[PDB]
Amino acid sequence: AENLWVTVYYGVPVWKDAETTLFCASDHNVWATHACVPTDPNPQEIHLENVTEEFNMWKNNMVEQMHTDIISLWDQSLKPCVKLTPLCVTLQCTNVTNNITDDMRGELKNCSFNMTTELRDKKQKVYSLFYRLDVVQIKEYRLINCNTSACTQACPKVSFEPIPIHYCAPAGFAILKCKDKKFNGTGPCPSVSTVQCTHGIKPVVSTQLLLNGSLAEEEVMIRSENITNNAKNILVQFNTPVQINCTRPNNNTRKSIRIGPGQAFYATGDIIGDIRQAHCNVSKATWNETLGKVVKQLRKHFGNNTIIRFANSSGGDLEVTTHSFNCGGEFFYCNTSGLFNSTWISNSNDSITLPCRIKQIINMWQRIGQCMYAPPIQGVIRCVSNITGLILTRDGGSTNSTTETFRPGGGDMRDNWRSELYKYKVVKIEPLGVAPTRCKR
Amino acid sequence: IRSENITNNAKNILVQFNTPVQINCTRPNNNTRKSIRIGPGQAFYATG
Amino acid sequence: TLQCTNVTNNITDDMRGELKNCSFNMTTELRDKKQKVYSLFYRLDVVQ
Ligand SMILES: *[C@@H]1O[C@H](CO)[C@@H](O[C@@H]2O[C@H](CO)[C@@H](O[C@@H]3O[C@H](CO)[C@@H](O)[C@H](O[C@H]4O[C@H](CO)[C@@H](O)[C@H](O)[C@@H]4O[C@H]4O[C@H](CO)[C@@H](O)[C@H](O)[C@@H]4O)[C@@H]3O)[C@H](O)[C@H]2NC(C)=O)[C@H](O)[C@H]1NC(C)=O
Ligand SMILES: *[C@@H]1O[C@H](CO)[C@@H](O[C@@H]2O[C@H](CO)[C@@H](O)[C@H](O)[C@H]2NC(C)=O)[C@H](O)[C@H]1NC(C)=O
Ligand SMILES: *[C@@H]1O[C@H](CO)[C@@H](O[C@@H]2O[C@H](CO)[C@@H](O)[C@H](O)[C@H]2NC(C)=O)[C@H](O)[C@H]1NC(C)=O
Ligand SMILES: *[C@@H]1O[C@H](CO)[C@@H](O[C@@H]2O[C@H](CO)[C@@H](O)[C@H](O)[C@H]2NC(C)=O)[C@H](O)[C@H]1NC(C)=O
Ligand SMILES: *[C@@H]1O[C@H](CO)[C@@H](O[C@@H]2O[C@H](CO)[C@@H](O)[C@H](O)[C@H]2NC(C)=O)[C@H](O)[C@H]1NC(C)=O
Ligand SMILES: *[C@@H]1O[C@H](CO)[C@@H](O[C@@H]2O[C@H](CO)[C@@H](O)[C@H](O)[C@H]2NC(C)=O)[C@H](O)[C@H]1NC(C)=O
Ligand SMILES: *[C@@H]1O[C@H](CO)[C@@H](O[C@@H]2O[C@H](CO)[C@@H](O)[C@H](O)[C@H]2NC(C)=O)[C@H](O)[C@H]1NC(C)=O
Ligand SMILES: *[C@@H]1O[C@H](CO)[C@@H](O[C@@H]2O[C@H](CO)[C@@H](O)[C@H](O)[C@H]2NC(C)=O)[C@H](O)[C@H]1NC(C)=O
Ligand SMILES: *[C@@H]1O[C@H](CO)[C@@H](O[C@@H]2O[C@H](CO)[C@@H](O)[C@H](O)[C@H]2NC(C)=O)[C@H](O)[C@H]1NC(C)=O
Ligand SMILES: *[C@@H]1O[C@H](CO)[C@@H](O[C@@H]2O[C@H](CO)[C@@H](O)[C@H](O)[C@H]2NC(C)=O)[C@H](O)[C@H]1NC(C)=O
Ligand SMILES: *[C@@H]1O[C@H](CO)[C@@H](O)[C@H](O)[C@H]1NC(C)=O
Ligand SMILES: *[C@@H]1O[C@H](CO)[C@@H](O)[C@H](O)[C@H]1NC(C)=O
Ligand SMILES: *[C@@H]1O[C@H](CO)[C@@H](O)[C@H](O)[C@H]1NC(C)=O
Ligand SMILES: *[C@@H]1O[C@H](CO)[C@@H](O)[C@H](O)[C@H]1NC(C)=O
Ligand SMILES: *[C@@H]1O[C@H](CO)[C@@H](O)[C@H](O)[C@H]1NC(C)=O
Ligand SMILES: *[C@@H]1O[C@H](CO)[C@@H](O)[C@H](O)[C@H]1NC(C)=O
Ligand SMILES: *[C@@H]1O[C@H](CO)[C@@H](O)[C@H](O)[C@H]1NC(C)=O
Ligand SMILES: *[C@@H]1O[C@H](CO)[C@@H](O)[C@H](O)[C@H]1NC(C)=O
Ligand SMILES: *[C@@H]1O[C@H](CO)[C@@H](O)[C@H](O)[C@H]1NC(C)=O
Ligand SMILES: *[C@@H]1O[C@H](CO)[C@@H](O)[C@H](O)[C@H]1NC(C)=O
Repeated sequence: AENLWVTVYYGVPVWKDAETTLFCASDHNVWATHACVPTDPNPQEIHLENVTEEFNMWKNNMVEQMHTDIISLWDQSLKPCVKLTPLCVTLQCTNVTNNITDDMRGELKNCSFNMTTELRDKKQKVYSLFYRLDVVQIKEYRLINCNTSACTQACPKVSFEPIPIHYCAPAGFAILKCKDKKFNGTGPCPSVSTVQCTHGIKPVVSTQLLLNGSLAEEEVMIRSENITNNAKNILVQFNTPVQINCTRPNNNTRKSIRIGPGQAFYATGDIIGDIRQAHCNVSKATWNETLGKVVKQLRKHFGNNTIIRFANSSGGDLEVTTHSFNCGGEFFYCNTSGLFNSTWISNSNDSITLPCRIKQIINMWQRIGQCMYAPPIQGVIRCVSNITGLILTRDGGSTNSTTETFRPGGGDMRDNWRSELYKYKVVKIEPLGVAPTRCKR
Repeated sequence: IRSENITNNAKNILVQFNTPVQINCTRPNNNTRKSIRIGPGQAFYATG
Repeated sequence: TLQCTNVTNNITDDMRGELKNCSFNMTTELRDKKQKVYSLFYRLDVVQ
């Protein structure tokens, strides 16, 4: 005695987890914003009441899409640049000993070599100042990348500065944002909203320290796909940024050598004045209190009476064993030994100085056979950044001892994107629905 | 037997079998491949 | 330019001059260096 019939409803607010291709939006640069949709002056956020959604930062396809887009943009920006195939020549290198400190012992090589000119039948004897990490002995030396692939000198006019990027979904798709503070990136989120696209995310390439990122608005956040598994990288998000001041104080000189028709190689001529190591400075008290916050947050996961130890990176490439980043076109690799060096037991104005080594030959992503040569930057360089998080790895894990050791980690830039896209997911709207109603056609 | 125009000798005749004929093709030389670095990240594979 | 000789070691009567042992100069990873190498080419692949 029901006499119910099918009734079709179009425009129903129902969605399903889906993977699609988000497009860029933003307000010469490597991150090509000239192909991005203009961002709306007043973006609209729809706050969904009574909606609880399942989120998982460690299986988000947005991270993979961002990784692919960033790699593609990096490749695109380098295509219309000079290829330094002639640079693979025998180098007559001597030690740069004019006005050097004891920490720059043999770190710079004054290398003279023959080079091609615009005329095919003429050669020019030139010289350049290379870094010890960029050359390898065969007094005779050759560039490190010569036995793997030819390097592409980045065009100098293109800037490496991160620019915020918004990832907006196509029609029929929505971006659900988890507004729940204290959210650890996985599980039900009861405070949900719909956004045309996220906040402006800057693609900051850094290892062992998340830089110029977002800050937790409540407290330090510890996130891990499986915290009990030591193989999983722990993402730490700060609530108070730690100011870091990184400088190369050498007054570098950039000379230009015509290596062919319309092709210029930018060499380091001579350093004006004293030569001393590039470095970074981090406030000691701020770092200590941030580490205390991280320790008391980790105690929730690893017990209240455990010993929390911070030590050096285990080993590997220079990219991962050191805080690797870019500061105004020059690629720094900083020995973060004064930061993660302490033990914590449950119970003024100086700063930690991290020495840094500069590199010109760069393999940014974990790829072999695709290298980039950074042209030298004219003059001293200084840059100030916010440390907003960490990429830690837990050492050991056996139950014999009651101490937990965390070491800096990185290498894979997907984690860097994951720390910004943790509170976002993509869904596809299913407007069609069928329901029972007493109405009959 | 198939042909666009069988009477025209210029047209190729396509013959399709019903019983395949097994053919065994071999190069019995124990060739040695060596690699010569001809440039940065470029290898030429020669017969040693 | 290839300096080619006849491959005559342990060859049959049906392989008379079918393989050429050719030595030549070649580029290396370093632009200012050359390497003397050799390879076994086929008679159909080289011309005097
Ligand atoms: C985190 O964010 C902070 C703040 O945004 C970042 O710190 C800023 O970093 C930028 C870039 O390093 C820096 O801007 C530079 O300031 C210099 C001093 O004023 C300028 O000289 C420099 O301009 C040159 O470079 C630009 C490209 O980078 C060119 O567009 C410009 O024309 C200049 O280029 C000329 O001069 C150079 C040098 O002589 C020469 O080689 C060229 O051929 C050309 O002749 C930049 O504008 C900010 O000053 C920094 N701000 C602060 C507060 O520190 C920090 O880097 C971010 N962290 C990370 C990891 O990204
Ligand atoms: C690197 O080497 C070059 C050449 O070996 C040096 O250039 C010479 O500088 C002196 C001055 O001290 C001049 O008298 C010479 O004529 C220069 N030679 C050439 C070919 O330019 C250069 O000074 C060295 N730089 C460093 C930092 O050691
Ligand atoms: C640039 O090329 C010249 C010429 O090839 C080099 O000078 C030669 O050096 C070799 C030793 O390696 C000598 O046997 C030759 O007699 C030299 N010839 C001349 C004309 O000088 C020179 O050494 C090269 N420079 C660099 C930096 O590699
Ligand atoms: C480093 O962190 C400080 C503090 O979080 C940032 O200063 C804030 O900048 C925003 C601009 O978007 C302002 O709205 C806030 O009022 C500022 N707060 C304070 C306390 O100054 C600073 O911009 C950050 N710098 C970088 C490079 O990320
Ligand atoms: C990092 O800190 C060091 C000190 O630990 C700074 O070195 C001082 O720099 C000032 C320049 O303003 C000089 O006047 C002092 O003589 C230096 N002292 C020492 C002991 O080196 C360094 O300048 C700081 N660098 C940055 C980028 O902040
Ligand atoms: C972390 O600290 C340890 C020691 O405190 C460093 O080990 C040193 O490594 C250098 C280079 O291999 C050696 O010359 C020293 O003798 C080592 N010291 C000791 C006490 O063994 C380790 O290199 C540091 N980690 C990083 C990434 O720099
Ligand atoms: C990072 O810094 C630490 C601290 O200076 C380095 O460890 C030092 O290594 C030297 C070897 O040149 C030893 O003489 C010191 O005794 C070590 N000090 C300590 C406290 O262990 C470490 O080698 C640096 N990392 C790299 C890769 O050089
Ligand atoms: C093709 O046929 C010839 C003979 O018709 C084969 O030559 C024989 O190969 C076997 C190897 O199993 C030897 O034991 C004989 O001594 C060979 N006899 C002669 C006269 O050559 C040849 O192996 C066959 N090849 C293939 C690929 O089937
Ligand atoms: C092709 O020619 C090369 C060189 O002309 C031969 O290599 C030589 O082999 C002999 C052994 O019989 C060695 O003593 C020489 O030192 C080798 N020379 C070089 C430059 O490698 C090679 O054996 C020849 N191969 C054939 C099939 O004829
Ligand atoms: C590789 O190059 C060298 C040098 O160009 C060649 O040796 C020369 O051969 C010519 C004859 O063609 C002589 O006139 C020269 O005197 C030789 N010079 C030297 C330094 O040996 C050699 O023949 C080349 N090899 C091949 C296989 O072509
Ligand atoms: C250059 O200096 C380094 C370290 O001081 C030393 O190992 C090397 O032998 C020196 N090379 C010279 C003097 O050619
Ligand atoms: C290039 O040379 C370095 C040191 O000379 C070596 O470690 C590396 O394995 C070499 N790479 C290749 C592809 O030969
Ligand atoms: C923190 O992550 C764990 C991982 O399983 C999850 O069970 C828990 O619900 C998360 N925290 C909150 C407050 O949801
Ligand atoms: C986490 O990793 C441990 C091994 O270290 C494993 O026993 C456990 O089942 C994992 N947990 C999940 C939820 O996968
Ligand atoms: C670097 O050297 C140039 C040329 O002598 C000079 O004009 C400039 O002021 C110097 N800069 C610094 C920071 O010493
Ligand atoms: C970094 O530089 C700023 C000035 O730009 C200064 O106020 C701050 O104290 C410095 N911090 C450190 C740790 O050197
Ligand atoms: C690490 O801390 C210890 C104090 O236990 C100190 O002796 C050592 O010099 C520190 N090392 C660095 C690189 O700061
Ligand atoms: C086939 O070829 C013959 C010879 O050229 C010609 O006479 C005949 O018309 C052709 N048949 C057809 C269907 O075109
Ligand atoms: C070819 O030569 C290699 C090296 O001498 C040997 O290991 C292999 O067994 C040989 N193969 C044949 C089919 O003779
Ligand atoms: C190599 O052999 C072929 C055929 O046997 C012959 O025509 C040619 O003249 C020979 N070349 C030599 C011996 O240089």
